[PDB]
Amino acid sequence: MSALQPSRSYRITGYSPAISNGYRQRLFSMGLLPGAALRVVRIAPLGDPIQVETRQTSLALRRKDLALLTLVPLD
Repeated sequence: MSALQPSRSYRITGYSPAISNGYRQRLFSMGLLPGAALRVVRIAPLGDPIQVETRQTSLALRRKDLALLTLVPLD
């Protein structure tokens, strides 16, 4: 698969102010840094995962992990 019905792409402008307890290091370990971007695949209406595309591979995470990041959409 090469993404799945991309509606919008959201960039990671940085980390949230709620980031605590060295979570930046966890995020860095996971490959979450400012400057990157996620192309929407879909989120489940139940609550959340986050299926996205990065370049050649899909990525998924949770709302709580997302809460450590601040995203900025293309538009």
